[PDB]
Amino acid sequence: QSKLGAVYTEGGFVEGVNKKLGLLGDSVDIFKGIPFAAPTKALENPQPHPGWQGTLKAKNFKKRCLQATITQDSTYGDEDCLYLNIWVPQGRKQVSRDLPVMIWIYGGAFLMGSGHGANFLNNYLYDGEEIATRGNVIVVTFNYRVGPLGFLSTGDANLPGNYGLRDQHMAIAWVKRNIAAFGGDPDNITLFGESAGGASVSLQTLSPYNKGLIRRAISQSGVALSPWVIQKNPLFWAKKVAEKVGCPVGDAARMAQCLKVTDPRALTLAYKVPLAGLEYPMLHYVGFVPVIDGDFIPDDPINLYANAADIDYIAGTNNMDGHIFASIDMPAINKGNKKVTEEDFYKLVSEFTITKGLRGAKTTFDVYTESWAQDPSQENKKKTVVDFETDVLFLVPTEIALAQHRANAKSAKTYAYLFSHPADHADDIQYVFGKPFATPTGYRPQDRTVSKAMIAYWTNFAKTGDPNMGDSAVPTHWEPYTTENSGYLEITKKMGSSSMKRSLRTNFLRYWTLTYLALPTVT
Ligand code: NA
Ligand SMILES: [Zn+2]
Ligand SMILES: [Zn+2]
Ligand SMILES: [Zn+2]
Ligand SMILES: [Zn+2]
Ligand SMILES: [Zn+2]
Ligand SMILES: [Zn+2]
Ligand SMILES: [Zn+2]
Ligand SMILES: [Zn+2]
Ligand SMILES: [Zn+2]
Ligand SMILES: [Zn+2]
Repeated sequence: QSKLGAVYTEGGFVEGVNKKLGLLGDSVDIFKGIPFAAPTKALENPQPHPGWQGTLKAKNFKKRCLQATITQDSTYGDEDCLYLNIWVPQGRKQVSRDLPVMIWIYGGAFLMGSGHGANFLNNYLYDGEEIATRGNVIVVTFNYRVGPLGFLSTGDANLPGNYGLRDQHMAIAWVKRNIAAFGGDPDNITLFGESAGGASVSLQTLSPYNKGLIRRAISQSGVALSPWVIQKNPLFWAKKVAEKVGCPVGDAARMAQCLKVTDPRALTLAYKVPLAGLEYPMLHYVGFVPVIDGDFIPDDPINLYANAADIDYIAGTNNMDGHIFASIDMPAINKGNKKVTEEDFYKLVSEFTITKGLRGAKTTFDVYTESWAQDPSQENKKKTVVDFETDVLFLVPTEIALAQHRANAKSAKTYAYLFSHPADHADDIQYVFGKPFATPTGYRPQDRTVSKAMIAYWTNFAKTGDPNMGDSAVPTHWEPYTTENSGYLEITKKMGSSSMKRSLRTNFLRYWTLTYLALPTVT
């Protein structure tokens, strides 16, 4: 009476696990490995999964979709990978009903990842138990196709691309049809995701495929407008893979058919992204990502925001989201005894600004190095490189998306955040998922303070669209974003009234959105 038992879904009965929590009757029902789509076929759209007889034991995580290992010398996963997982919190009196539902989309540059995430201190990163039980929401995680198998495209009808985005959509659609049986409110689905998953969340809100499916969304460190999201020249990347696996490149239709019948592991390992000794910035080697296909993504994402007019929206970034990419593009910021120079930074800036030529490289270099005269230290110079990467890859796109969402809003509310701390300890996913509570030996009291606050805001927002209103108290009133106030919440280990701030790096935003765009394009 106080737990689910066998659950009736469209595909048949599903049985998970009940885990007692605390001493007084609370618990959580855990389902792992529920199929939401058929075994995949290489470079084909996802299809319904056939029903089953009897009761499916949803007891263990299922295989991720085929992807390269981090060494890039081998693969793991499987073509049969479109599975999802569900945590349902339970009180001590009766079974939960009408709960908000949060669907997580993982990141990993569209190239890697799974619904459970990295395992550390005997705990998977995306284990939904802490969010579910602390915020009284249902949490869903799931796998989607990544790499060439997720995103290879010719930019035309021969190989339209976006397979991995369709997989995400199929999991959302399944949740809408089925989650009420688990005690969820299907009218109240919130998507949330980080990095590539934040851009995915964004793209899902913009696609007409999701009309009437999504109530709210949270983009963490990535939006559809980030420069690494849309591949402008997919046929170049598809030809590269075709040459490497022995397919002819002259006819796009014959090339597409040959790629579809190539060993999926050879497609996956065809291109290795190099991380050392690179001619262009790390961005340039981001290949197998979403495309504008005229279908799932009907137009450039910037023109699609009418589709999210009634989707409440949080978007924010991490203080040093650009750090990883800065480290690759300028290794000197790692070694304490190696100098970043004006010449190194000019070069990096010029690569990012080539469509605006010499004039665009200089205006950008000059604005970012203005502070170097009075503060020429390496601490300031290296922080400038990180800020530059954070700005162009994450912060500026996120601010443009916030503005477009606010400008197209009907009933939708808009919220902005900046996360600042002190995987790296600086990353916000582990606090969103409550790892400082799930594995407390790895974390300090301040970490559990940060995590407690983020879960309160995230799950209040899921319940009501208002991060200040719900089952949890919050430390700072989070003011909805408008163009007038341009307010963002600064999330740190000590929050109070002054944590609600405004005009985040506004001179740099204005530089990129007005000054830099007002420059002539060069060829
Ligand atoms: Na757990
Ligand atoms: Zn199956
Ligand atoms: Zn696994
Ligand atoms: Zn297989
Ligand atoms: Zn009801
Ligand atoms: Zn659909
Ligand atoms: Zn490039
Ligand atoms: Zn160049
Ligand atoms: Zn992150
Ligand atoms: Zn900490
Ligand atoms: Zn207010």
